[PDB]
Amino acid sequence: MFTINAEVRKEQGKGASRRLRAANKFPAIIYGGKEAPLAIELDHDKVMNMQAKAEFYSEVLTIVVDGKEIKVKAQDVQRHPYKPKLQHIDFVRA
Amino acid sequence: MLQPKRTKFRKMHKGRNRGLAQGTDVSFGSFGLKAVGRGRLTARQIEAARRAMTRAVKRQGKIWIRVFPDKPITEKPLAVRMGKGKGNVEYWVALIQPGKVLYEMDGVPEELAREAFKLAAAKLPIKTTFVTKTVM
Amino acid sequence: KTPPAAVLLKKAAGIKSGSGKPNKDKVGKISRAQLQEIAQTKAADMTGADIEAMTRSIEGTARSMGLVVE
Amino acid sequence: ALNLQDKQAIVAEVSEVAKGALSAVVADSRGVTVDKMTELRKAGREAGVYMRVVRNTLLRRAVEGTPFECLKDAFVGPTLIAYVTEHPGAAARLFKEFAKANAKFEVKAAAFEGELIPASQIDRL
Amino acid sequence: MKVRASVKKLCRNCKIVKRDGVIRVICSAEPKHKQRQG
RNA sequence: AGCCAGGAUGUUGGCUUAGAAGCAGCCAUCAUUUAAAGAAAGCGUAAUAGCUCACUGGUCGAGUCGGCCUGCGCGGAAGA
Ligand SMILES: [Mg+2]
Ligand SMILES: [Mg+2]
Ligand SMILES: [Mg+2]
Ligand SMILES: [Mg+2]
Ligand SMILES: [Zn+2]
Repeated sequence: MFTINAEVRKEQGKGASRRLRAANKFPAIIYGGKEAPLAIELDHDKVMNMQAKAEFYSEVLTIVVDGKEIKVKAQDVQRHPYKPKLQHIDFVRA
Repeated sequence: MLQPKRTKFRKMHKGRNRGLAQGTDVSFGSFGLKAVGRGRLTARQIEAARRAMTRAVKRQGKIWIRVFPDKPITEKPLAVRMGKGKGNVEYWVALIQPGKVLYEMDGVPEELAREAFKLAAAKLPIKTTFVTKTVM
Repeated sequence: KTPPAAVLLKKAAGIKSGSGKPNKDKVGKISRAQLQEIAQTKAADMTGADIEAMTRSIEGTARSMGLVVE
Repeated sequence: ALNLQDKQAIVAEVSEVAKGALSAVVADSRGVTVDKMTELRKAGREAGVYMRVVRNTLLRRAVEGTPFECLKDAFVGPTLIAYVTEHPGAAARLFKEFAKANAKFEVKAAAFEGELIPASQIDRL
Repeated sequence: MKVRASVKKLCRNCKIVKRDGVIRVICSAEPKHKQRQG
């Protein structure tokens, strides 16, 4: 059972995202279900260590946003081309 | 020595090599040798690298080459002025962008593959790194 | 001392020489009774506290030269 | 190397044999071939004697469980312990004839009655 | 004394040590094995 | 990390060889007594012997091991 803490994004787009990644966080998004897609950011190193284990991709995780829990599955992950980093992540509401 | 069996055209424009790679991932084997730098692999270089890592694994496991030298490169010979038409085709290259996976390998332990890819990397003009297959 | 485990396993399996490629080429067979007699002579020569221990060291000397237990 | 659990199991074993044994002789095991030790384990299985070579830090954890707390000072130097579970003594007679015949090691200090018996006076036992 | 740009450990006996702005390899066993970066 | 000590039986494992006894090579790499000791990591012998390692008991008494991502450096670097 993996736990991920996240804040919603006050901004969006290219600039926002590159600043985000240079601050050592990275964008992600949660969609699926009845609700509206929720844009979030994550702490890079936490997620980077968590996704090293197979379970991460096969299992239901919990994302804590504003104290509220959402159960998700990892759908699609974009990785930086030559570096050991993550560009971005899709979580579908489980 | 790799080279297109036939082509629609004999000579080519120099072009530019920009952007990132497609196929930054290991689609076949367990391990792969990915290019972090930027540049050209001549056919010869791909051959030599392949040979090195074939020697190192003693013809066990399986090896793929995910790059191919499809672009022709021309040279004017010695003692020739400029102009009077484009030079003749000397050799072929592959254009390599950061992130491209050059070789892939499996049916061997991790260590041996690291060693092998090191040996092969020695024969290539661009900076490289070792990578592994990931779920998703 | 008592004659080597190898010699007793060579006269037990009815052979002369053991295998050139042990565990690949199987050069003969010895029943557990032969293992126990040979490991009783070798018991007079072994470090074992039990029959099973010495019969196991003679089992090892039986596998190293390529002779099966049957 | 050993897992912590392995060492917990071993401390529980040396403590369990320490609770059922009348006399315990602590003796240096050093400078001895394992054939002389196979012979002392045979002569030790003969007399009902329980022989072991363990870590000394582990030996103070099996000793701390009463009434062996005197032997903590005989655990300086490599330690081979003899527990006689059935009958008392007879490890104290064998360890001296072993130390004399071999002329190896030490045989430092014993324990009986809840007390420590020094190297020279184990001739009592 | 092999003078070259790449210096390595050829065994367990070999020891790499930096003297006076120079990387050196000293072997207690095999003086053949003695290297200097440069 | 150093230092003290052990590093054992089958057995000189089988094949080969004039010899191959952990230590030319080929094959197996089992089991025993064990705190621990590879059918042996290197030296050594005509083959042994012998030196030493893997491993462990002791002493000592508090931090240590090797990767990840990076910043700045060192060598690589010789001409009138
Ligand atoms: Mg811009
Ligand atoms: Mg263009
Ligand atoms: Mg000087
Ligand atoms: Mg130490
Ligand atoms: Zn050396």
